[PDB]
Amino acid sequence: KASILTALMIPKRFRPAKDPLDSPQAAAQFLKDNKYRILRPRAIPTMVELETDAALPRLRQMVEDGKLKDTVSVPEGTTAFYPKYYPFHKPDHDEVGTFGAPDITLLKQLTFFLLENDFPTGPETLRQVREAIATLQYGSGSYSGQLNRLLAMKGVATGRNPNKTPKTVGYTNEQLAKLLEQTLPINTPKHEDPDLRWAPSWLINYTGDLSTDKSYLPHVTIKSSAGLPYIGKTKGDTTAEALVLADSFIRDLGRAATSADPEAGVKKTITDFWYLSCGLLFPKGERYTQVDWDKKTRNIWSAPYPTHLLLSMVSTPVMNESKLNITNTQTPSLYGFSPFHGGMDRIMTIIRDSLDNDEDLVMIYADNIYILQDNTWYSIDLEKGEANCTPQHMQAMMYYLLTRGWTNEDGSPRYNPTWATFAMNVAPSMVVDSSCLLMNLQLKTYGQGSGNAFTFLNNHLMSTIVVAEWVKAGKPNPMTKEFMDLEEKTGINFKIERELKNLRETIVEAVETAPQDGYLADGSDLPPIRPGKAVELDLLGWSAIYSRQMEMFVPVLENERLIASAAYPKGLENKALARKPGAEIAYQIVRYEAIRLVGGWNNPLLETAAKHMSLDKRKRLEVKGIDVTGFLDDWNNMSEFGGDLEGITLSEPLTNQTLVDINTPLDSFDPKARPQTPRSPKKTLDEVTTAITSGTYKDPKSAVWRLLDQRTKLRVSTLRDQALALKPASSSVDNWAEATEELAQQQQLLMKANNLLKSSLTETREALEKT
Ligand SMILES: [Cl-]
Ligand SMILES: [K+]
Repeated sequence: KASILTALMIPKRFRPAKDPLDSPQAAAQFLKDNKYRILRPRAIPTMVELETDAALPRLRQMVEDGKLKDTVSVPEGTTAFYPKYYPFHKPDHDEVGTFGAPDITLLKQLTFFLLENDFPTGPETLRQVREAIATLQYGSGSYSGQLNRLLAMKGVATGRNPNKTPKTVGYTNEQLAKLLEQTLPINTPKHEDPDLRWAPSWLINYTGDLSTDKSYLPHVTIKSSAGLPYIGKTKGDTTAEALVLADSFIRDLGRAATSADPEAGVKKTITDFWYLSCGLLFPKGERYTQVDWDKKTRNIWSAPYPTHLLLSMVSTPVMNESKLNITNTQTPSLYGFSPFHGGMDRIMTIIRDSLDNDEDLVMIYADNIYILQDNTWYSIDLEKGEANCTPQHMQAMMYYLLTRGWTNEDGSPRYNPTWATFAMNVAPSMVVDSSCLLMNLQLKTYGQGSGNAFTFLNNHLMSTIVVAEWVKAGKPNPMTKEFMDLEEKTGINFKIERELKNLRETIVEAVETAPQDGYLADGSDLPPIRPGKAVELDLLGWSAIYSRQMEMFVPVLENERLIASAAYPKGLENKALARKPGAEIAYQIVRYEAIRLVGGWNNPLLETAAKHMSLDKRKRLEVKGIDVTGFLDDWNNMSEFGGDLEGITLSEPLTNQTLVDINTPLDSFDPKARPQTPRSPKKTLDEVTTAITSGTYKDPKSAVWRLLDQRTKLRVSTLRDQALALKPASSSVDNWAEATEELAQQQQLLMKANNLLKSSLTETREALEKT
């Protein structure tokens, strides 16, 4: 019985608080009070329409064939205005909808299944999912979170442990390159890949003939932001404009560098294209802690499309040929590592051999360091990695790429003076210690912009410096003050994230507790009643579980990440796909299959609930006669785990065979059969460090490499003379090696003059910030 009034008419959803910093006035005051640098704002000319065939002559046929728009929009207007970037933050105080909704259906299903099943780990799984729903929130944070994040970046860069250039730490570019030959082994780009000698649009071959139509340019995310000067546009809306701007910037830089006044010309080009150094401060979508919603929002420094393209032309041809890591090469690098297809078992074999031989082990992946020492596994992360970066760290990376990557077999460069100018003299100051845009505020970026094309490379170099210093200090244990003292030594902040004790015993336990029943145990299509002990390496987010069926370790997503993903799944995040009938149900199937595939299969309660949900959806589709195989075959793009599990289809329900197939290695593994690094093959990181400590590798032997190192010390007014010193090697003239030797000697001699010594990175930053 209820009243007529009533008759007439699970954790609660998180509602973010009102954000007091959501206005330019309040945000600017907050930053001023916290002494965060706000730049004097710079203006961008309005857009002018130009004919595509005049601006991009190489693409005339594409315009004629109606495959490319006949006009391009470029910032050449008579009036210039200050740009404004207002990102959405969801959920927010006024809007708590489907975006960032926790999976309450899964929570109810986990509860129903726990009541029917006696899984000993079942109560803890339910408790963890409920706790993650109650304490976390998937979304794009807040203006307060973004602003507080900027303060933390400034604190890392300039606070307790101010940043140090590699030169202050005690490394020359050549010494760093010797370390990188070991920690980031690289191959040269393919001989058929064009050298760094051209305007980007010249790398497009279009005639209409499908058999030959090719682009030698890097691939791009079409739906991603164009960045400045095209706020609100995607890369798909602005590819022609990006080519025009990237061609103009490289062309103007090249002409200015060899002009009668290189300093005036180079500075003018940099000032005219200032916006190529300013990133849109995009709030990153993550599973944030509800109580810290306004205290921290991670940012993506959204690089201008032309800058992204020019930087990617230097890095991607090298990196595409350099998927060299500890599982296939004798290197600490984890670059290109996959724990699938036997990857985790190769890691476990290396770990087990190190433990058996009483050897220390180090692994590096960007801002992640892994140390095995004293029967303990340590996970060390750089503290807000990007904030530690100086333009000189990126310049050392450019030096490494141009000396070890962009080089011919005879030692001649695979670049001309224009590209050496962009790469060495300008590019590091475009994305490191430059600026970002939030609302109408042009803010200083402390360190490198997170998400720029060189993020991974720059972070990897910083971890390389920390590791080289660790080796130099006699490998102090990560839990000691001697290890923590490497922060001040390097100017790089870091923290011990994980300490996995009794490693040897943990591995024995993981093998012994491996279940006899279920997936990868006896190979049935059921989870184990009692999962075995995981080796919680958190190796790029992965733990290791022993398989009795396959007689190997296999990866499972680290528990906390698995629970967070189950509690707050990412939605479809594609309005076009979402409007197609069956895309939502297909995405729901994908979400439940992917959570099982990454590790849910080994969590009995989670596997039971997720299997039931995906089977129920498939059954409904079958009865209804609705075919979604198209979406299920091309599932990768609709899943946060899509990049992790390539080459598999979700059109058939997950079985033991799916788990066998994803873990199947192409080849057997022998760690002793791994090739040595392409450069200094016989040398180890320890031998290189010993050589450096003694004063070796200060200068490269190659005159071409000496010119490139001198390029990092000489002021911009010397660019025309530096171009003349490089022209013989760059043109591969007869006797270029002897000619380069004489020119590098003449240049080293003239460098005695201190008035010629100024970082072009400082000159670039000064020209970018000019008002
Ligand atoms: Cl940031
Ligand atoms: K620092």
